[PDB]
Amino acid sequence: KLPPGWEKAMSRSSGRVYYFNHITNASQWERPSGEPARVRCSHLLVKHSQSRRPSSWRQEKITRTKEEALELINGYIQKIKSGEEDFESLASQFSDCSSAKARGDLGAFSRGQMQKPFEDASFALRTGEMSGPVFTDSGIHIILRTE
Ligand SMILES: Nc1cccc2ncccc12
Ligand SMILES: Nc1cccc2ncccc12
Repeated sequence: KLPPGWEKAMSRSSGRVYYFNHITNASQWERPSGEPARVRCSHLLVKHSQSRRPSSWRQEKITRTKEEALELINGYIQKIKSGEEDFESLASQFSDCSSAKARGDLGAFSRGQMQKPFEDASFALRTGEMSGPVFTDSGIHIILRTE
């Protein structure tokens, strides 16, 4: 019935059904539509004080809490979904990964190369789809599958 990792849920505020993916943390109103050797993704990383390396090109010492980083991620997702901002623009300005300089593009990769929650979300995304918040040892990611 539902593509890999999708479940039905019910909105607390409106009562209408929606769909949630427990691998990508994506959520949407419409019923989801429905593996390759390699996928290509971009990402926006927000680091926090418990990141493996709590430092980035934006900040020599990253001090924000994980909960604060999640709030920032959620705000970026809202602006991307409304069209107020583009993913690529937010990645270049605010991603704590050096890949910010390439609008978040990481290039193409296979299974076994990236951290596992990132890998699993990337491969479960369909081409053009965006994840919700994905947690790794690096921080919290928004992932966009481009190929
Ligand atoms: N909602 C949350 C997000 C991220 C970290 C947290 N830590 C403690 C309690 C709640 C949290
Ligand atoms: N750290 C990085 C990882 C993957 C791709 C990148 N592209 C440009 C700059 C930094 C990158």
